[PDB]
Amino acid sequence: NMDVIGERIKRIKEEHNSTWHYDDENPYKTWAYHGSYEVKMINGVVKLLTKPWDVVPMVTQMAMKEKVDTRTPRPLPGTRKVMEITAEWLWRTLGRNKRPRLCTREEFTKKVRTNDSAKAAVEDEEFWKLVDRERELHKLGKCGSCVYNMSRAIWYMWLGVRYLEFEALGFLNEDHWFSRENSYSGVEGEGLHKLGYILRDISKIPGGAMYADDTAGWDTRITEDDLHNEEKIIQQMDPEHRQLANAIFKLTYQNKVVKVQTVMDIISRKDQRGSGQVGTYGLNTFTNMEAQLVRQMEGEGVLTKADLENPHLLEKKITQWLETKGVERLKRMAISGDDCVVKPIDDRFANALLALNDMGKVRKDIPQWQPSKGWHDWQQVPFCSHHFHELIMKDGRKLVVPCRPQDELIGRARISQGAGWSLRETACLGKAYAQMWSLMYFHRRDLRLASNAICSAVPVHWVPTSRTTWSIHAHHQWMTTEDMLTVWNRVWIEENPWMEDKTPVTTWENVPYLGKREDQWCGSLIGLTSRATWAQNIPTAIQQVRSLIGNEEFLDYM
Ligand SMILES: COc1ccc(CC(=O)O)cc1-c1cccs1
Ligand SMILES: [Zn+2]
Ligand SMILES: [Zn+2]
Repeated sequence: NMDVIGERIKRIKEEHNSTWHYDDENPYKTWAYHGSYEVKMINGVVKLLTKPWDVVPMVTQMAMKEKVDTRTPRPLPGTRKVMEITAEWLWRTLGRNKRPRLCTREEFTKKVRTNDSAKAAVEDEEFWKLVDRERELHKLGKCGSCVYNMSRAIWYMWLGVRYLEFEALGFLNEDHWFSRENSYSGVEGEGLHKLGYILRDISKIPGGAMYADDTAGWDTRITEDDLHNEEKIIQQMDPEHRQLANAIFKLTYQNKVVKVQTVMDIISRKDQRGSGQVGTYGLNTFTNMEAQLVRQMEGEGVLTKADLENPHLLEKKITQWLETKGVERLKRMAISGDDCVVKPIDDRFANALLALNDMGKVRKDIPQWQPSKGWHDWQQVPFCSHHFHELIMKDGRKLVVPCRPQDELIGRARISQGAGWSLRETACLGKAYAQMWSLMYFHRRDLRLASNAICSAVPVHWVPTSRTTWSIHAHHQWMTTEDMLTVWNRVWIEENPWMEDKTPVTTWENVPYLGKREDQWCGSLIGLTSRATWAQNIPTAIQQVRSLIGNEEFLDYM
């Protein structure tokens, strides 16, 4: 407990003797509580061009820690042994070609410069002076200011913890440890437009149905034994790397210290996965790959109830399975953090639930012991909030495209993140959404129409700025004034490894749509008269946005 978190606790209070106090009205039942202190937007351009959706309930809803405060029961001793054998094998596999290394002040600085007031911090030497100071503590096995959150220079300590963590564990991302070529199951770096193609290739593998069980609150199901297993990566590091990462793991993951927001409460605990942390996506991916391997082993009858209970379980048959089949079983999977698709060798997997529940990874909204439902059509599998469609172009070439319910797309575009922003900033975010729809959702009739209308309305030379999304699967090819059909050709033809025939597409009329039925099943208002009204009267509202923006130069895109 206190030897490891105390310095961090003693600090923040001593700073906040202004308003520091205990409370017996704190609602913390499984996190340790230490104390507290007092401390205390619609996009008009897109809205006007999406009138029929003013109505729509999901659109109205988007414009407008009960599950975190639990304990996860400790996995059985056989489970713990299997997790351990499998983690060591996975890490050795992931490191077969790459070596871990430290990341640098320069790498991190160049990252900040191309992604929120931190830029001001990374051009101050005194920021790096505090990093150096905290790093020296870390090397001694201590920690002075690395705390998690759920113009006061408070912000330097926080950004400094993130650099320190990036320095010690960023190589998992920076060097693509979970790319599909290195990890087999991973998809990091692929981007949304490739995930569908990956699922289709998984469908070609012989075996059972395709399963996509999502976990109830994955980050809260990360156990002390999972953290122990994630940490075995340090055995592959150079001694000076090993020191700093051991520091991150022991003192920032296996022992966190948090603030929640009128009062701010500061709180600690020894398991679960922290909110922000740079290592969160890679370590979730790693542990999901492990858990699904273990579930496949159970599926194949390699692991039984008695094995999970057994404190003296023999390694040899786990090792053998892993050594002779592990890589093949990884190739049946697409795993991105807590998102997984698994195509097991048969459907016994659907009822292989002993090890999955015992490791804590309890599926959401299903009784613990009901068999999983798998899909026999890869186009029905959900993954990373999407499903994916095979489309036949007029020239007979096939695209695989991402799709999700249309009101979610329109409802996100209709929201401006932040107040005070000027019409030009609001027009430019709309263009970013409009052009993202051009690149990824061009196959949705209404979104290609709305996209054209928004781009008809904002100056053709204005550059879209600020992100449409934080997803790790987004490459933001739409943040540009390059012609969108040229980007479209680059993304879907030129750089498309699943597109053999490189013949460019010269017109949007040869960019296909979903079939009409499927378009309507996935939310289209096509066929509704109010949609046909909107479509007829769209040049009017375009003109109205032009006349408020001013006498800039516009292009028509209808
Ligand atoms: C997996 O890709 C996503 C998942 C979720 C979301 C919604 C959101 O996070 O804002 C967007 C995306 C992407 C849109 C465009 C390229 S990725
Ligand atoms: Zn620290
Ligand atoms: Zn769809």
